Amino acid sequence: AQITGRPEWIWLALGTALMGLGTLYFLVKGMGVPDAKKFYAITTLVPAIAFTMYLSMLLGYGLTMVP
Repeated sequence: AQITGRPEWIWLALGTALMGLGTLYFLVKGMGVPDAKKFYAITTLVPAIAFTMYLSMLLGYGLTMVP
């Protein structure tokens, strides 16, 4: 879809925002108010990694990050 059928950049931005808030929320849960500490950390950094990847992606193209 070189004709840009949809703003995947915006969709990515939204997805990154969601993932970000998700990571923060997960960290809050981890803070306090199943297998290993490492596993739990990764599980709590699931949204953190997702956000990082999405941020790197949007940055790669330079659409939302570089309007």
